[PDB]
Amino acid sequence: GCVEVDSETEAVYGMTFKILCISCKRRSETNAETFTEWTFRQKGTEEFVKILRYENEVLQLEEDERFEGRVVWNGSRGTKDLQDLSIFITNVTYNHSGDYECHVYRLLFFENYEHNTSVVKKIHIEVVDKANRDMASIVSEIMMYVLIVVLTIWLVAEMIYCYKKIAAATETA
Amino acid sequence: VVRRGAIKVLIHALFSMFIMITILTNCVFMTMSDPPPWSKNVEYTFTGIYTFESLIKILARGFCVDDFTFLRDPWNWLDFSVIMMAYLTEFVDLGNISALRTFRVLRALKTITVIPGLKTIVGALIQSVKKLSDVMILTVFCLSVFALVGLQLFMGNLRQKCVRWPPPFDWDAYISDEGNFYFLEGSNDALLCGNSSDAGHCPEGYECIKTGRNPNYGYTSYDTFSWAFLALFRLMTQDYWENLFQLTLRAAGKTYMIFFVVIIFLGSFYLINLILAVVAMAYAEQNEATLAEDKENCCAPWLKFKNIIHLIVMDPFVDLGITICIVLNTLFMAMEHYPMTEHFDNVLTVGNLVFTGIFTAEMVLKLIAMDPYEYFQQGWNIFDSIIVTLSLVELGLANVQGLSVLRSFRLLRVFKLAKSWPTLNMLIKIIGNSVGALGNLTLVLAIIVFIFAVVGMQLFGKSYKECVCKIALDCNLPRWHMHDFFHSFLIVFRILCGEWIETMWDCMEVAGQAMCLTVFLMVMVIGNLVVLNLFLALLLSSFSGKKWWTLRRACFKIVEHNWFETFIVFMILLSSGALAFEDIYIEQRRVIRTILEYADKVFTYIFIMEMLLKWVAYGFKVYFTNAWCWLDFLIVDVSIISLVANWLGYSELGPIKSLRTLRALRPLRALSRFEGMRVVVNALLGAIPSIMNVLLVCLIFWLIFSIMGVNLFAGKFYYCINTTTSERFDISEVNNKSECESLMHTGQVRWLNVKVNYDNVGLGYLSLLQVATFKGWMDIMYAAVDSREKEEQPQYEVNLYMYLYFVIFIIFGSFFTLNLFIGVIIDNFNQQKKKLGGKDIFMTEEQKKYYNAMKKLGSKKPQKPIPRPQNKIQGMVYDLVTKQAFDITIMILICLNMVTMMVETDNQSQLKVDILYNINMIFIIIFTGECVLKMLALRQYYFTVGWNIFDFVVVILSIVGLALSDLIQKYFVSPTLFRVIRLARIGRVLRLIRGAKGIRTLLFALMMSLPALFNIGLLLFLVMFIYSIFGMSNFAYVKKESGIDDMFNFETFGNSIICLFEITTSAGWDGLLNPILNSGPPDCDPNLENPGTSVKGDCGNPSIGICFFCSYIIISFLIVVNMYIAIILENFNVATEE
Ligand SMILES: *[C@@H]1O[C@H](CO)[C@@H](O[C@@H]2O[C@H](CO)[C@@H](O[C@@H]3O[C@H](CO)[C@@H](O)[C@H](O)[C@@H]3O)[C@H](O)[C@H]2NC(C)=O)[C@H](O)[C@H]1NC(C)=O
Ligand SMILES: COCC(CCO[C@H]1CC[C@@]2(C)C(=CC[C@H]3[C@@H]4C[C@@H]5O[C@]6(CC[C@@H](C)CO6)[C@@H](C)[C@@H]5[C@@]4(C)CC[C@@H]32)C1)COC
Ligand SMILES: *[C@@H]1O[C@H](CO)[C@@H](O[C@@H]2O[C@H](CO)[C@@H](O)[C@H](O)[C@H]2NC(C)=O)[C@H](O)[C@H]1NC(C)=O
Ligand SMILES: *[C@@H]1O[C@H](CO)[C@@H](O)[C@H](O)[C@H]1NC(C)=O
Ligand SMILES: *[C@@H]1O[C@H](CO)[C@@H](O)[C@H](O)[C@H]1NC(C)=O
Repeated sequence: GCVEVDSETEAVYGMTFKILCISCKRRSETNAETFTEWTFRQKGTEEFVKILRYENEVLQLEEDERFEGRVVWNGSRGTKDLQDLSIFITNVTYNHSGDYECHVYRLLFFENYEHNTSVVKKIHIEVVDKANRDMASIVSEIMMYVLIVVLTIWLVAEMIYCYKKIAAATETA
Repeated sequence: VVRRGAIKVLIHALFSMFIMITILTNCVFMTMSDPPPWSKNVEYTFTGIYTFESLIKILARGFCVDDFTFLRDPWNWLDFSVIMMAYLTEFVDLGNISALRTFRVLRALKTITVIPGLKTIVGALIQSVKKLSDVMILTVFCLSVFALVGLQLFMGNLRQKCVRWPPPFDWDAYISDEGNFYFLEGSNDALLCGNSSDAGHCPEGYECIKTGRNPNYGYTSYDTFSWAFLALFRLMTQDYWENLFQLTLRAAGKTYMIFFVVIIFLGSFYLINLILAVVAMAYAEQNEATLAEDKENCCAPWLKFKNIIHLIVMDPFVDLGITICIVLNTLFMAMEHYPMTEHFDNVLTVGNLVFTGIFTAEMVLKLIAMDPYEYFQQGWNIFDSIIVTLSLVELGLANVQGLSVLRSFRLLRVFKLAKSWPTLNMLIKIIGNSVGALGNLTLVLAIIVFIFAVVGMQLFGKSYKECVCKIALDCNLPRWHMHDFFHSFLIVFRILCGEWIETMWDCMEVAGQAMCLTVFLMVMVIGNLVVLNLFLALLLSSFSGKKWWTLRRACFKIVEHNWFETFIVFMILLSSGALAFEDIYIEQRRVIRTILEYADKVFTYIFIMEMLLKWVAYGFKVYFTNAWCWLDFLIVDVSIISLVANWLGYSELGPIKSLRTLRALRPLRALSRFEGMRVVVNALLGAIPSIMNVLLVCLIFWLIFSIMGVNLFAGKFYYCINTTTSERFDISEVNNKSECESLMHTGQVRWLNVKVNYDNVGLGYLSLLQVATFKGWMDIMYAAVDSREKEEQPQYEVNLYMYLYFVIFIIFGSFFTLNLFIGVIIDNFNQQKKKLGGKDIFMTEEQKKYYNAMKKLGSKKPQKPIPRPQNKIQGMVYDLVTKQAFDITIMILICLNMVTMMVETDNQSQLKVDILYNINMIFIIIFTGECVLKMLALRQYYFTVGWNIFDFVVVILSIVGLALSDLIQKYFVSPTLFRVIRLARIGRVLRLIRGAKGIRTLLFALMMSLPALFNIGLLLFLVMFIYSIFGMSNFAYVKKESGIDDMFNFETFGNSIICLFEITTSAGWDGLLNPILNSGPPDCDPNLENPGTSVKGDCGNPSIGICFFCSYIIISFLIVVNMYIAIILENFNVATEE
């Protein structure tokens, strides 16, 4: 169904990057119609400038300043229900580092009344120029080779313990 | 004297034939609602015959004094009670409320007096109840202890609903309003919610508040102990229990599954096999007690014609040429299907005329061959002659198209294989007894089902039609009512199949809770006791270079060694427990994902480096002749194809993603390792050569009902729906396929199909498997009835008499087949026990030392240990505890401690809580004051006896359950943790059963049977575990429909060990299978994007779902039936070893 996954925080300069904003409704059976609103703070003081407004169908209204042509919608397409509002940056620069917020503005449709809600998800990304891989993809790759090598030495110690045991018991007979 | 004359009429055997025709014509006039006014005299003529029988019996037995001796024979009490109450009706009714008509139904019990032999059966059906007294005390003690626990745990939880928040008699008129509750589409109860992070959550804009009406009609809740007695009685009998399972877990949360695992085991499965083993011990003693008493034109050239035809008949290769010609007829009918070309259709018209022409020409030669005098004497030739006649009657019509059950009677030629195949000969002998030697015990069964159809009709049938609108929102009658005769028969037939709770709610709503609990529980107790007896009766009459070698020697001692085996058994379980984490939440958690990707390469190195260590140690030929070592070799070889091709080449497409789903079989390595799983597997494998005899009959015998279904129902399940309002049109405007198809241009209209239908012999087999296990059978029956023709829109009750197709299959393909199946196993397990070196099956060698040391504990009894101390002050205390009236004091104080628990209720009073807290507080004081006056008086012997050890813990813990009530106020919220500590004062009640010897033997058998039953339970769990991982990888992303909600799903492993637990009781798998079966739009969507995953799509896979569920219904049926044999064969052994 719908799983809320957090976004990645390390971006690579010159490459592309995708910022996940997954907002799942509590009962997946209920109708809704949503839109959204992305705000972005630099490493500057305290501003949060609106950068886009994905309202509905394939129209996406954006472009105040600083980047036109390098932001693409990669969320839900042709639904109006939404539930996935992931932006996608082509050709990351060093001025895309900072703090992002997606504002989901749902409007639930019930059998007699309309109920307007709002969610905010906060995303903090970093532009580097050399992708550090992980920290659990270093420690677990070490611990695989450590466990494999220690388990063979647990055999070959025991294999040569018993091989010296049997030939010495042949000496006694 | 006229008295000497009336004896000659009484004994005269034509008079007993005249009372027989009197009743059987009265039983037709009871069998009709709204009789015409031809009946007023006919009601009196029957009274004219029964009163003459009473005069002819009093005048025959003697004088006016004899009217006492006429009433000495207690079957005459019912003959006299008939004519008295009829006369009251005649005089007039003091109160004409008209439930006195059902006393006239007591005339149908005069058949027990008339028909010879039916009196001695009712005198034995009542005799097998006498032995049932001990079990009935225990099975009502245990429904009442479990009802206390259930009440305590879920009191008030079922009323929780999901209420919104107000747009500004304020509060209580906002709660009461049904516009503020949340209803799912097409449902008439409100959605049920939970406070926890575990139970169900309401949508945004709603709040899970406790106030409401309750589920169903309010007959489901757990408050008021009398309702928690019924809510847990539909768990013992397992009627629709998976709705009461999915309502307490939606309220109280999924962690309350532990309640139902104990009740489905300890209540619904152990207590049923005490009722099944005590009727069988009482039958098989009453059966044995009778055999003890039984022992103590050219006529001379026409003989040239006759003699040469008799040479063809006697010699073989025509008898072998007929039994081949039967099997090619039944394999020619089976290849009929619905979307079928007229060219393929005219093959099967021509091909079945030919096969009729063989068996007619073969039949008329036999009339010429011997003579028509000797030919009709032996049995099979009479059977052949009816089929040849019926197949020519059906051919000879050639005009009527509303009579096509007659082309399904040529299917019965498959029983001519009975003489060759000696297991199909047994299944004819089982059917043959119930018309023959046990044919009076089927008469009784038939009579009883006739009576409860009539009693139920006259009590409840007039009120279904006047109180319609309390049941159905259409204000038409429902599917299952009692307003007619045939429908009240179909209710009584459904109760014996086991589904009694759901047509009871309609009745209670319609008439009242007093009568509907009284009739529908007297059907079920009396009727299942006669069905059970018939079943038992059928069984009991069924059976009557020098250093290379040193190196190898050295390795061998590693593999045999005890640490190396304990090391790998620990690595099987981590490899298995690592499969549980592969749910849809694995894109969300990144740390456990990269751990299990690198741990997966550690484990396939251990299970290679122990394979190669085992080739060297054992041998290359001692390895490949093991067939357990084969089973480990295939699993490792799969994990190399997936590991090498992960690196390079053909990497992720097609047959490598398909080898990824075979990763679910890694738990099968554990089956070789545990000694308990091997003793069970070696015994279930010892039963396969005899099981495959029976399973070939059930495939053969259900293929007749499958082809009979395709002849009747193929093509007749399609129907046209208004897509927006979502109900099907009436016949008045859209009767045809070619008239729904001219309404496709408005886009409001769709021509669809029932999912599980009869378009093939394959799909017949899956429609017959839902009717046979009684889950899913209602949608099939509701549409089989409605059906009209090949492309025609159904109508609501055209074709009403079909239900008998499903009635005939359940008696034959289920009851008789079941009987055939059980009788094979018991004669299998007796010869596998006599023959086997191990005396007892299903126990290991280490357990039989635990077994015999546990049999000694229940056989020892002292009657002089331990005199007491001698003191003046301290020694006067034990003087009264030792007397008999101390225990009688406590045992009656402890049933009043039970009734102070039973009267507790949700939302009772502030004054009532304060009283019961004061009464419960003094029962701590006395039950402690009996403990101190026993412990200090019996200085050392208090801790000695195992009963008194149980007493001493309860005395301590009951005070703990009182002082903690301030500590819970000191702690957090408490619907959750305050309750569970108070469950341990129900442990006071247990000390109550210490007294009954009869019950202390029934518990003992269970204890004795505990080690054997643990060995199969490990196996059942192992197979639940493999199917839970194979469903989690396949059957997530399936569209949320009928049985797949939002809590009970295959999305995770908590969700899918819950779905697979409920199907072990075969319950509710029809709704888990129903959204798997759809693929391709509409009803399913390909390309649905699931957010936060890469797996695009919505659809289920209908070929893998059918293989999933039908494997597990067959496999777990075979496993659970072994657990019935293990319990029942132990109760016999305890009574034998007395
Ligand atoms: C599940 O949790 C929620 C929140 O903790 C519980 O909601 C609370 O329910 C009470 C009903 O007892 C609401 O009503 C309040 O009660 C007074 C009683 O006089 C009433 O007069 C007031 O109008 C007041 O609304 C209460 O508002 C509500 N709390 C909140 C924050 O909305 C709910 O009871 C829990 N579910 C269960 C089954 O316990
Ligand atoms: C000949 O000597 C052998 C002797 C014991 C033989 O007596 C047998 C009498 C029938 C009886 C009670 C026996 C074992 C299994 C019992 C069956 C288990 C099945 O379970 C059910 C319920 C669940 C359903 C799925 C179908 O199967 C019942 C219908 C079936 C059952 C209750 C019908 C009756 C059977 C014992 C041993 O002596 C030491
Ligand atoms: C499908 O059903 C329709 C209607 O039942 C058939 O069309 C004809 O409809 C008129 C009036 O609606 C009737 O008077 C005719 O009797 C109908 N024709 C016949 C032959 O009965 C239509 O023929 C049916 N189509 C098929 C393929 O059965
Ligand atoms: C990214 O943008 C720079 C402009 O600063 C441009 O020169 C370069 O070609 C772009 N690279 C890619 C991969 O789009
Ligand atoms: C990135 O943003 C800063 C902010 O002033 C601007 O100076 C710089 O030119 C931007 N980078 C590009 C490539 O335009």
